[PDB]
Amino acid sequence: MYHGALAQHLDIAQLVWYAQWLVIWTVVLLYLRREDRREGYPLVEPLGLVKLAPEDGQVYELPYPKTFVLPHGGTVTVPRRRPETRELKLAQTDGFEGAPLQPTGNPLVDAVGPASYAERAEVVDATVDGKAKIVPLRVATDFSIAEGDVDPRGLPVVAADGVEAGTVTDLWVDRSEHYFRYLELSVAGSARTALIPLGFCDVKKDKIVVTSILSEQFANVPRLQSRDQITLREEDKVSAYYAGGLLYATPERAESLL
Amino acid sequence: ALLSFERKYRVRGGTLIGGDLFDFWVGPYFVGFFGVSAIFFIFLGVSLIGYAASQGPTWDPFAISINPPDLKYGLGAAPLLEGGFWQAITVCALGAFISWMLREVEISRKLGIGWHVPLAFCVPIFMFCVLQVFRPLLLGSWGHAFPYGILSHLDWVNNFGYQYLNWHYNPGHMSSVSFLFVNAMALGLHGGLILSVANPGDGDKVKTAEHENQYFRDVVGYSIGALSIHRLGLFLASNIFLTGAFGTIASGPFWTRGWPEWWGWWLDIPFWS
Amino acid sequence: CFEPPPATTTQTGFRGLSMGEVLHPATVKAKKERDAQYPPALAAVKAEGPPVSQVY
Amino acid sequence: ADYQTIYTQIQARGPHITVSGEWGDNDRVGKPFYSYWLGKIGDAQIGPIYLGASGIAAFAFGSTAILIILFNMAAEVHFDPLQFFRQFFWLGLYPPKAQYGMGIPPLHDGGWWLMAGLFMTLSLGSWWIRVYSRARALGLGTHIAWNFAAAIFFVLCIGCIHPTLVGSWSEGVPFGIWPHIDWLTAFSIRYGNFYYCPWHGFSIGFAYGCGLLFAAHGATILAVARFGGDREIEQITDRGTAVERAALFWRWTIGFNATIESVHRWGWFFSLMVMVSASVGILLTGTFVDNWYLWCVKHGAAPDYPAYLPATPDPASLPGAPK
Amino acid sequence: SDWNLWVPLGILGIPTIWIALTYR
Amino acid sequence: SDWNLWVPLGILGIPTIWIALTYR
Amino acid sequence: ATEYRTASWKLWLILDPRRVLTALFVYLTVIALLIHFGLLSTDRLNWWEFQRGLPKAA
Amino acid sequence: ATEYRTASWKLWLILDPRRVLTALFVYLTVIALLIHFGLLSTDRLNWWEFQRGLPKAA
Amino acid sequence: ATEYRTASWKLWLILDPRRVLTALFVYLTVIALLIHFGLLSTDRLNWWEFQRGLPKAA
Ligand code: BCB
Ligand code: BCB
Ligand code: BCB
Ligand code: BCB
Ligand SMILES: C/C=C1/c2cc3[nH]c4c(c3C)C(=O)[C@H](C(=O)OC)c4c3nc(cc4[nH]c(cc(n2)[C@@H]1C)c(C(C)=O)c4C)[C@@H](C)[C@@H]3CCC(=O)OC/C=C(\C)CCC[C@H](C)CCC[C@@H](C)CCCC(C)C
Ligand SMILES: C/C=C1/c2cc3[nH]c4c(c3C)C(=O)[C@H](C(=O)OC)c4c3nc(cc4[nH]c(cc(n2)[C@@H]1C)c(C(C)=O)c4C)[C@@H](C)[C@@H]3CCC(=O)OC/C=C(\C)CCC[C@H](C)CCC[C@@H](C)CCCC(C)C
Ligand SMILES: CC(C)=CCC/C(C)=C/CC/C(C)=C\CC/C(C)=C/CC/C(C)=C/CC/C(C)=C\CC/C(C)=C/CC/C(C)=C/CC/C(C)=C/CC1=C(C)C(=O)c2ccccc2C1=O
Ligand SMILES: COC1=C(OC)C(=O)C(C/C=C(/C)CC/C=C(/C)CC/C=C(\C)CC/C=C(\C)CC/C=C(/C)CC/C=C(\C)CC/C=C(\C)CC/C=C(\C)CCC=C(C)C)=C(C)C1=O
Ligand SMILES: COC1=C(OC)C(=O)C(C/C=C(/C)CC/C=C(\C)CC/C=C(\C)CC/C=C(\C)CC/C=C(/C)CC/C=C(\C)CC/C=C(\C)CC/C=C(/C)CCC=C(C)C)=C(C)C1=O
Ligand SMILES: CC(C)=CCC/C(C)=C/C=C/C(C)=C/C=C/C(C)=C/C=C\C=C(C)\C=C\C=C(/C)CC/C=C(\C)CCCC(C)C
Ligand SMILES: CCCCCCCCCCCC[N+](C)(C)[O-]
Ligand SMILES: CCCCCCCCCCCC[N+](C)(C)[O-]
Repeated sequence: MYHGALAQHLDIAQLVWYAQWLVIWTVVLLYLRREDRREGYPLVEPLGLVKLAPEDGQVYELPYPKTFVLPHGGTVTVPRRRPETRELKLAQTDGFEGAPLQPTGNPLVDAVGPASYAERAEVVDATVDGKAKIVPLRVATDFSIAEGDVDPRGLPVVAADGVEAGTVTDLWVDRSEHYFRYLELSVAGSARTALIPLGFCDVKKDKIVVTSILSEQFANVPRLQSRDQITLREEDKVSAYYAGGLLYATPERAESLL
Repeated sequence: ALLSFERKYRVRGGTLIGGDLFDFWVGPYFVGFFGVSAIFFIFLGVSLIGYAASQGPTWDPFAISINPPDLKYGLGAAPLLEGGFWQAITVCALGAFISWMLREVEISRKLGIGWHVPLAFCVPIFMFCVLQVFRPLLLGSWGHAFPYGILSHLDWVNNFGYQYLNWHYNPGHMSSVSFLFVNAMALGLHGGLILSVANPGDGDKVKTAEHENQYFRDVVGYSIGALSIHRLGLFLASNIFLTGAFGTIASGPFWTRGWPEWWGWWLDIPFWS
Repeated sequence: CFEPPPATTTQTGFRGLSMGEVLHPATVKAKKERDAQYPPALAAVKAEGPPVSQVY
Repeated sequence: ADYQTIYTQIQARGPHITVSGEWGDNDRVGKPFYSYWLGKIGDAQIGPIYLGASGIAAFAFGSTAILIILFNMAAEVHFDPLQFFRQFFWLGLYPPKAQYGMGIPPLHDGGWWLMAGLFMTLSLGSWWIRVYSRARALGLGTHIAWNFAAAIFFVLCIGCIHPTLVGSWSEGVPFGIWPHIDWLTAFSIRYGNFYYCPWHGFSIGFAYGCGLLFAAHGATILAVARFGGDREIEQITDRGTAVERAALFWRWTIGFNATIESVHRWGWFFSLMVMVSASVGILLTGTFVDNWYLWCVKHGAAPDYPAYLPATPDPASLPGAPK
Repeated sequence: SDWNLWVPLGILGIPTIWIALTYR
Repeated sequence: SDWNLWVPLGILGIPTIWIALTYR
Repeated sequence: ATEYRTASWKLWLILDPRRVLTALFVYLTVIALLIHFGLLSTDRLNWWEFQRGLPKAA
Repeated sequence: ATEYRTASWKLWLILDPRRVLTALFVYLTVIALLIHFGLLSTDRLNWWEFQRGLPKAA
Repeated sequence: ATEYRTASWKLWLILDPRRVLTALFVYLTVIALLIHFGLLSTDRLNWWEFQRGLPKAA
C-alpha cells in the first residue's frame, strides 16, 4: 500500500502534471497573447481576399479596451484605431503581398523605411511638477556636467565624409532622469541649429564623429517648432532621420556585402 | 497579414548576402538567404532525428535518444547508427543556429536598429560550440559531447558533473549560478515595476518615471535608473554562460581532481594551516 | 593549480553518457614510480627436508 | 562602436525631485551621495532610504537570526578567530541529526537551528510588508509584492512545510555556504534523482526562460535606444517609432510579437513561475513520490541504455552473501 | 661569511651606487 | 667558473652595447 | 618654516594628512594582527597555550 | 634649477609624486609579504618554528 | 639638437615617456617574478631549500 496511489497505475503526481500544463497554456493563450494584441491589431490586408479576420482562432483576438488615465490630464484607450494618413512615397517592386518597397524620391525626407517615424501626440514631454522634461542646459541652469568628463560644447562635428558639418552649441538634458539626450550643433554653411541624438555620435577629446549621415545632409535635419522645448513627435522625427541615413546616406549601404 | 503600422517599414535592401532574390516575406516571416538556409537545416535535421529515433528502441518522447560515437572512434566519423547520425544532426544544428543569427542581422539592418539582439544570441551559440566541439577536441573524441534526448541529455549532465566529485564547488559554476538567480529575480522586479506604474489600480492615474525611482530608492535605497536596467539585464543574462564556459572548459583539460580539492589553495595556505 | 593538458580518459559506461575515469598523466607517473619500490620476489628454494614444526 | 549603450560618456548632475508618498515622507534617512564610477552604469546617487516600521522589524528579526547563525558557526571552531576566518565556508548551523520527528529538538542538536529558522521567516515577512506597503504608499500596483511572495513561499516549502508533511525536522536546509549546498545533493540522492522530477523540469525551463527573455528584452531596448525606447512608460501611453521597430523586429523573426507593455507581463509571469513550479515539486516529493527515477520508469519516460562493461547483479542478492 | 657569496651584495649594492650618482 | 659558456654573456652583452651606440 | 633644514614638510601640502593618517592606522593594524595570530598558530612562539609543541620531547 | 647637474628632477613635472609614492608603498609591501611568507613556508629558512627540516637527520 | 647625432630622441615626441615607463615597470616585474619563482620551483637551482635534487643520490 502506497501513499498517493489512485489505481494500480495512476498516481496523484501524474495527474498534477497535466494540471500544471493546463494552466500554463491557458494563461499563455487566453490571456498573455490577448494582451499582446493591444497595438497594431486587427490585421490589415493590401492584396488578399475579403477578410475582416489574422490567423484563425483570433478576431475575438483583441481584448476589451483599457483606459489609461494620464498623469497630466486626459485618457487613452487601448486598443485603438490610429490611422496612417501620411501618404507614403514608396513604389512597390511587385504588387505582391510580401515583396519589398522602393522609395520614389529622397527616402530621408519622404520618411520611409528606416527613416519613418510614428505620428505621436504633438505635445511636450513633462516632469512630475509640470515643467518640460527635455530641455537644453541654457534652460536647466541648475543642471551641470559631472566633474571629470569632456564638455562637448565647442567641438567640431565630423560627418561620414570626414568633413566638419559644424560645431556643438549645446547639450540637452532629461530633467527627470539626469541624463543627456541631445547635442545641439550649429550646421556650418547655413544659419541653423540641428539636434542630433547622442546615440548617433561618438564623442572624442577633439571631435564628435557622426557615421550615420553625410556632411551635406545636415542641412535637412528636421526643424524644431520652438527654440527651447521639444514635442514628442519632433523627437521621433529627428531620430528617424539619422537612422534612415544608416541605409540611405550612400548608395552602397543598400547593397549586400557582396 | 500586416500590423496597422507595418507597411512603411517594409522596404528593400540590407541583406548580407545575395541581394534581391531572397528579399521577401512569407506572411509575417522575413526570409532572406539565411531564411532559406535555416529552413533547410531545420527540415533535414529534424527528419534525421525522426529517422534515427525510428531505429531506436522506443518512441516515448522523453525516452528517445541519439547518442554520439564511442571513444574508440576518436575525432573521426562513426557508423551512422553507432554515432554517425549524432554527428549529422550536430552539424544541421550548428547550421540552423548560425543561419538564425545572421538572418537577425539582415533584419536589424533593414530596420536601422542596433545589432544587439543577434549578438546577444551569439552567447548561447558559443556555449553549445564549447560543449559539443571544443571540449571534445581538447579531449580528442566526439564521445565527450552530449546526446540529443530530452531526458537523455540530463543523464550526460549528471554523470559529467559527478566525474569531478561535486560539481557544486567548481568556481565557474558558482559564478554562473549566481548570475542565473540574479537574472531571474531582476526580471521579476523589472517586470513588476513597469506593470505597477502602468496599471496603478482603480481610476488612479498612470504614474511617472520619478515614481519608479522613488519606489526603489525607498525599499532598498538605490535606483539603477531606467535605461541602465536594460543594459544591466543584458549583462547578467550573458554571464550565465560567459563565466560558466570557463568552468566547463576547465573540467577535464585543466583540472582532473574533484572540484572541492581545488579550494585547497586557500584552505591550505601554510601560514594559518 | 590549473593542471595542464592532456588527460588520460577511459570509458566505463555506454557511449554519450559521460562515464569513465579522468587522469592527470603526470600524477599517475609519480604514483607508478612510488609503487615500484616493491622489492622483487626472493629466489625460489628447493623443498627439501622435514616440516618446520619438527625443526624449531 | 556605439558607446552610449555600454556605458555613459557624459554624466549629468542636478537636483533630484522627491515624490511625496501617502505617508512616511518623514522616515527617509541619510545624506544622499554620488559615485562617479557608479555613474557610468546607472544613476550615481545613493541615498536616502525609507525606514518605517516594517523595516525596523525586518532588521530586528533578521539580525537576531544572523547572530544565532554566526555565533553557532564560531562555536564550531571553538571560537578560534584565525581558524574561523579560514574555515568559514565549511562552517554551518545544522538541523537535527537524530530522528525526533517534529518535536522541538534539544538546543545542542538542532535546537538553535530551529530558532534561527523562525526568525529568518519573520524577517522575510516583515520585509514583504515593506515591499507591499510602499507600493500602496506611492499609488503603484502591487506586482512586485506578489512576485516576491512566491519566492518566500518556496523558502517556506524547503524550510518547514516539506519537513512537516513527511514529519521530521531532519530534512531542513542547513545554514552555511558549503553546507547549504551539500543539502542539495543529499536531498536529491534521497528522493531518487531530481533531474527526473517534472517540476524540477518546469522550474528550470522557466529559469532559462528568464535568461532568454531578459537577454532578448535587454538587447531589444538597447537596439532601439537611439529612438528613445528606454523611455518605456511614455512608449506605453504614446507609441513611437521605437517600439514599432522593436515589434516589427520580433514579428519578422519568430513570427509573432508583443507590446512594449505586455513583454513586461511575460517576464513577470516567467519569473513568478520559477518559484511556483519549484514549490509544487517540493510539496509532491516525499509525500507522493519516493524516488523520482523509478516513477519516471513506471510511466516509461526513462531512457534505457545497453551495458558497456558486463552487467552486474547486486551481490546482496546472491546465494551465501554476507550482510 | 659571504664566501664568494657576494652575489646578493652584487645585486643589491651595484644599483644602489649608480642610483646615487645618476640622478644628481 | 663561466667557462666555455659565454652564451648568456653574449646574449646579455651584445645588445647592451649596440643599444648604447645606436641611440645617441 | 620655523628654523627647518629640509623642505620635507611641504609633503603635507601635496599629500593630505587625513589620508596618510587613516591609511597607516589600518595598514599597521593589519600587519599587527597577522603577526600576533600567525605567531600564535605555531608551536614554538605560542604563548597562550600549553607547549603541545612537544618540543623534541616524544 | 638650484645647483643641479642633470635634469632628472623634471620627472616630477611629468609623472606625479603622489602616484609614485602610493604605488611604491604598495609594490614594496607586496614583495615584502611574498618573501616573508615565502621564506616561512620552507624548512631551511623558517625562523618561528622548530626545525621541521629534519635537515639531514633521517 | 644639443650636440646630438641621430634623431632617436624624437621618439618621445611620438610615444609618451609615461606610458613607456609605466609599462616597462610592469613588464619587467612580471618577467622577474617568472624567472625567480620558476627557478625556485626546480631541484637544481633552488636556493631557499635543502637539496631535494637527490642529485644522483638515490
Ligand atoms: C550533478 C551535476 C550538476 C550540474 C552540472 C553542470 C555542468 C556539467 C554544467 C552546468 C552548467 C550550469 N549549471 Mg549546473 N546547475 C545550475 C545552473 C547551471 C547553469 C547556470 C549553468 C549553465 C547551464 C547551461 O550550460 O546551459 C546550456 C544551454 C545551451 C548550451 C544553449 C542551448 C540553446 C541553443 C543555442 C538554441 C536552442 C534552440 C532550440 C534547438 C530551438 C528549439 C525550440 C523550438 C522553438 C523550435 C543550478 C542553479 C544548479 C543547482 C540549483 O543545483 C545546478 C546543479 C548542477 N549542475 C548539478 C550539481 N551544470 C554549465 C556550466 O556553465 O558549468 C560551469 C555546465 O557545463
Ligand atoms: C550543461 C547543461 C545543459 C542543459 C541542462 C538542462 C537541465 C537541467 C534541464 C534542461 C531542460 C531542457 N532543455 Mg537543456 N537543452 C535543450 C532543451 C531543453 C528542453 C528539452 C528543456 C527546457 C528548455 C527551456 O525551457 O529553455 C528556455 C527556452 C524556452 C522556455 C523557449 C522554448 C524552448 C523549448 C522549451 C525547448 C524546445 C526544444 C525541443 C523540445 C527539442 C529540440 C527541437 C525539436 C524540434 C527537434 C536544448 C535545445 C539544448 C541545446 C544544446 O540546444 C540543451 C542543452 C543543455 N541543457 C545543456 C547540455 N536542460 C529541462 C528539462 O525539461 O529536462 C527534462 C531541465 O530540467
Ligand atoms: C544533485 C542535486 C541537483 C539539484 C537540486 C535541487 C533541489 C533539491 C531543488 C532544486 C530546485 C531548482 N533547481 Mg536544481 N538545478 C537547476 C535549477 C534549479 C532552480 C530552477 C530550482 C530552484 C529554485 C531556485 O531558483 O532557487 C533559488 C531561489 C531561492 C532559494 C529563493 C530565495 C528567495 C529568498 C527570499 C532569498 C532572500 C533571503 C534573505 C535575503 C534572507 C537572508 C538570510 C538571513 C536571515 C540569514 C539547474 C539549472 C540545474 C542544472 C543545470 O543541472 C539543476 C540541477 C540540480 N538541482 C542537481 C540535479 N534543485 C528547487 C526546485 O525547483 O525543486 C523542484 C529545489 O527544491
Ligand atoms: C631570517 C630572515 C628574516 C628577515 C630578513 C629581512 C631582510 C633581508 C629585510 C628585511 C626587511 C624587513 N623586515 Mg624582515 N621581518 C619583519 C619586517 C621587516 C620590515 C621591518 C622590513 C621590511 C621593509 C619593507 O619590506 O618595505 C615595504 C614598504 C615600504 C618600504 C613602504 C614605505 C616607502 C613608501 C614608498 C614611502 C611613502 C610613505 C608615506 C608616508 C605613506 C604613504 C601612504 C599612502 C598609502 C597614501 C617582521 C615583522 C619579522 C618577524 C615578525 O619575524 C621579520 C623577520 C625576518 N626578516 C626574518 C628573521 N627582513 C627589509 C628591510 O629593509 O629592513 C628594514 C630587508 O631588507
Ligand atoms: C544567456 C543567453 C540566453 C539566451 C539568449 C537568446 N536565446 C535566443 C535569442 C537570445 C538573445 C534569440 O534572439 C533567439 C530567438 O529567436 O528568440 C526567441 C533565441 C532562441 N533561443 C531559443 C531557445 C533556447 N534558448 C536557450 C538559452 C538561452 N538563450 C540563454 C539562457 C535555451 C536553453 C538554455 O536551453 C533554449 C532551448 C529559441 C526559441 C530561439 C532561437 C530559435 C532557433 O535556434 O532557430 C533555429 C533552429 C530551430 C528552430 C530548430 C533547430 C532544429 C535543429 C536543426 C536540430 C534539433 C536540435 C538538436 C540540437 C537537439 C537538441 C535537443 C536536446 C537538448 C533535448
Ligand atoms: C524567481 C524569483 C527570484 C526572486 C524574486 C525577488 N526577490 C526579492 C524580491 C523579488 C520580487 C523583492 O521584492 C525583495 C527585494 O526587496 O529585492 C529588491 C527580494 C529580496 N531578495 C533578496 C535576495 C535574494 N533573492 C534571491 C532569489 C530570488 N528572488 C528568486 C530567484 C536570492 C537567492 C536566489 O539566493 C537572494 C539571496 C533580497 C534583495 C530581498 C529580501 C530582503 C529581506 O527579506 O530582508 C530581511 C532582512 C535581513 C536579512 C536583515 C539584514 C541584517 C544585516 C545584514 C545586519 C546583521 C549583523 C548583526 C550580526 C549585528 C547587527 C548590527 C548591524 C547594524 C550591522
Ligand atoms: C502565401 C504564399 C504566397 C505562399 C507561397 C510561398 C511559400 C510556401 C514559400 C517558401 C517558404 C520559405 C522559403 C520559408 C518559410 C518561412 C520561414 C523563414 C520560417 C522560419 C520559421 C521558424 C523556424 C519559426 C519558429 C519560431 C521560433 C524559432 C520560436 C518561437 C518563439 C519562441 C518559442 C519564443 C520563446 C518565447 C518568448 C521569449 C516569447 C516572448 C514574447 C515575445 C513576443 C518576445 C519578443 C519581444 C521582446 C523581447 C521585446 O523586448 C519587445 C519590446 C517592445 C515590443 C515588442 C517586443 C517583443 O515582441
Ligand atoms: C527604470 O525602472 C526601473 C528602475 O529604475 C526606475 C530600477 O532601478 C529598477 C531596478 C532597481 C534596482 C535597485 C536594480 C538593482 C538590482 C540588482 C539585482 C543589481 C545587483 C547586481 C549585482 C549584485 C551584480 C551581480 C554580481 C554577482 C551575482 C556575483 C558574481 C560573483 C563573481 C565571482 C563574478 C566574477 C566575474 C565578474 C564579476 C564579471 C565577469 C565579466 C566577464 C568575464 C566579461 C565581461 C563581459 C562584458 C564587460 C560585456 C562585453 C563588453 C562590450 C560588449 C563593450 C527596475 C527594475 C526598473 O526597471
Ligand atoms: C538548395 O538546397 C540547399 C539549400 O537551399 C535549399 C541550402 O541552403 C543549403 C545550405 C548550404 C549552406 C552553405 C548554408 C549557408 C552556410 C552557413 C549558414 C554556415 C553554416 C554551415 C555549417 C556549420 C556546416 C555546413 C557545411 C557542411 C555540412 C559540409 C559537410 C562537410 C563534411 C566533411 C561532411 C562529410 C562527413 C565527414 C568527412 C566525416 C568527418 C567529419 C565529422 C565527424 C564532423 C562531425 C562532428 C561535428 C562536431 C561537426 C562540427 C563541425 C561543423 C559543424 C562544421 C544546402 C546545403 C542545400 O544545397
Ligand atoms: C512551530 C515551531 C516550533 C517552529 C517553526 C519554525 C519555522 C518557521 C521553521 C522554518 C524555517 C525555515 C523557513 C528555514 C529555512 C532555512 C533556509 C532556507 C536556509 C538556507 C540558506 C542559508 C544560507 C545560504 C546562509 C548562510 C549564512 C551565513 C554563512 C551567515 C549569515 C550571514 C550573512 C548572510 C551575512 C550578513 C552578516 C554581516 C552584516 C556581518
Ligand atoms: C517549460 C516552460 C516553457 C513554457 C512555454 C512557453 C510559451 C511559448 C509561447 C508561444 C506563443 C504562441 N503563439 C504563437 C500563439 O503566440
Ligand atoms: C519534462 C519532464 C519528463 C517527465 C514527465 C512524465 C510524463 C508522463 C506522461 C507519460 C504517459 C505514461 N503514464 C503517465 C500514463 O504512465
